[PDB]
Parts: sequence; C-alpha cells; structure tokens
Amino acid sequence: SHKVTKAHNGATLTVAVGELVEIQLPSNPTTGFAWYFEGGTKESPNESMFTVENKYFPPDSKLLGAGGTEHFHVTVKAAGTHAVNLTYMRPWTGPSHDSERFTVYLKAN
Amino acid sequence: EAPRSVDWREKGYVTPVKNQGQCGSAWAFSATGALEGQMFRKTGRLISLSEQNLVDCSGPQGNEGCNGGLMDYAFQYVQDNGGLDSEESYPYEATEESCKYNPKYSVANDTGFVDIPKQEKALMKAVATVGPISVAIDAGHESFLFYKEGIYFEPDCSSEDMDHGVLVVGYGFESTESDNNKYWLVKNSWGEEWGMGGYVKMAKDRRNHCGIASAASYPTV
Ligand SMILES: *[C@H]1O[C@H](CO)[C@@H](O[C@@H]2O[C@H](CO)[C@@H](O)[C@H](O)[C@H]2NC(C)=O)[C@H](O)[C@H]1NC(C)=O
Ligand SMILES: [Cl-]
Ligand code: NA
Repeated sequence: SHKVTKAHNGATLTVAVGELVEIQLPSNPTTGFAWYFEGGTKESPNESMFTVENKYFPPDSKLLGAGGTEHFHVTVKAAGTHAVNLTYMRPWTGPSHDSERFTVYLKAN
Repeated sequence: EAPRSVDWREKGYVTPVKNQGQCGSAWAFSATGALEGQMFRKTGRLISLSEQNLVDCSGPQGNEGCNGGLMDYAFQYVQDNGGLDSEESYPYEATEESCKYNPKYSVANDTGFVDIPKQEKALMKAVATVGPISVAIDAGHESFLFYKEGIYFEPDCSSEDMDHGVLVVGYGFESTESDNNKYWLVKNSWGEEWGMGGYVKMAKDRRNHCGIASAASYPTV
C-alpha cells in the first residue's frame, strides 16, 4: 500500500495511523556498510510515534560480495509528520558529510 | 596430528590488514592474501599483491569487480594471465577500472588451485600444513558489523549460504571460555579499526559455523 525506494528520497507519504510503509534500499553488509538512524541504531527514535522493523535480503548470486537490499517496515502510531532519516555507513566508523542519506516523511492526520 | 594452535602471522606469511572500502571486492583480498602466503612459503619474500589487478582484469574468469567474485576465479586468472602485479605497482582504487596489468611488475604466479573438502577437520589440516586459506563465510548479520572482540558466534548464521571472502591465518582456543572455546583466526578486509586489529575469532568446531569450511581453497605455486 506504500512502498518507497531511493527514487523517493525526500518525499512525503500521507498515511493513516496503523498503516505500514515499506522502505527498500540497496545495502551490502559484506562491505561493512548498512543503513541506520542517528547513533547507529535500526530502531525508531520514538516508539510511541512510529515503530520500525528491519531485515536484510542477500542477493541471488554464485559470487561473494554482490549487493543486496535492506527493508525497513515503518508503522505510524499517532497523528504527526514523522521524519524517517537514514544514513549509509560502517557503524564502527560513523557518518561523514559525504555519507549517503535517505529521508521520507510519513504524515498522519 | 595437527597442532592445538596455529598462527601464520607469527611466521611472516601475512601482510597487514587492508581495506576494501565501499566495494564488493573482498574476494580479491582473500585471493591476494592466500597468494601472498604461498609466495612467501616458496621464496621467503612477503610482497603485497594487487587487488586492483584482480578487480580490473579477471572478468573473463567470471569475476564482477565491485559487484562480487570468487577466489577460485581469481586464482584461475593469475594462471591464465601468467602473473599478478604488486600492490605498489598497481594500487587499490575501490572502483572497477580498465585493465592495466603490466608483466614487467608481476611478482607472483600460480599453477592452479586446490579446493578443500567441506569439513572443519579438513580445513584444520589445510591451515596447519599449507598456510593461510581462502574461505567464504556468511557475514550478512549486524552482529558481524558490530564485532569487537572475543569469539564470534551468531545463532542465525548459515553453513550453506555464504556471501563474503576472507582469509583463515590460523586457529586456537580461549583460555577464559570453557565449553565451546575454539576459534578460527580470520583476517578481514575492513581495515584495522574493525574487530581485533582487523581480525575476528570465528567460532570453530561449532557445526561449520557461518559456512567457513564450505568453500575454502588455496592457490598452488
Ligand atoms: C611465472 O610465470 C612464467 C612461466 O614460467 C615465468 O616466465 C618464464 O620465465 C622463465 C625463467 O625466467 C623464462 O625461461 C621464460 O622465458 C618465461 N616464459 C614466459 C614469459 O612465458 C615468469 O617469469 C614467472 N613470473 C614470476 C613473477 O615469477
Ligand atoms: Cl552488486
Ligand atoms: Na549466493
């Protein structure tokens, strides 16, 4: 009902409370990198506002080191304009100005 | 037969930890690591080898640069190509580029490769007798990205579906732990800042944990 990819960086989706939004982003943990909320977490900044589930999907490949995909399942729990802000980084190194970022806003009335 | 512990770093077989960066080229680091070790056994000279040479040039053998590859394909390339350049002569760029192999700067060769039987007992004998061994593991878990020290054990690891090429430089056991306390000493290619100076102690004799014995090999020189 709501799917979002890199093509939708910076977009706003209007959703109902309790509705699920699926975010799919390229991700390659074999390079040490993954997507995180600020502070290197996969969890929501505010659980009462929205919840997040995260899962990695390896590619179908006979090779080692092909890129896969991370899915973030976000469920909005209250009225608001919920900012989902992710950064692609090696967690032990942290972010820089150059790091790739993804943002979507989930707006519930 | 084999020793209770082995560590080829202490014998001069192993170059410092390298960094693949944001590129799916660990297969190339695993291959140069194994070849570095066998060349050292042969000549007594440890010379860092070019991962970029493998990334740029081994497409005909089946490799896909920053989108993945296999150590065995890298070993076949070195054989077909009649050589492999030094790290110094052909430095690492972390991107796929045109092939710039120059035979004048070749410092290694191989005559083929040997694949280890899919058992931790066989892997232990190869490590003990041959030197550092190229292996594939299931590295696709956040616990691996966050690894700092101690023996790595991930309950959700697969023995069958591996995605990352690394190098086994030895094995041993933790004095402190006491039931399942054995490990493989594994060189990663994520820089010195990851793990134990770039290394991970992967659980050993815990039912082929993370598939470490499932696709192991080394080059013949
Ligand atoms: C590894 O590969 C080749 C094949 O043996 C070596 O090239 C040969 O070297 C011998 C001995 O010097 C010469 O007699 C031949 O003319 C060479 N044959 C060739 C070029 O096909 C090569 O020197 C070796 N490379 C390294 C880095 O040791
Ligand atoms: Cl890829
Ligand atoms: Na695969």
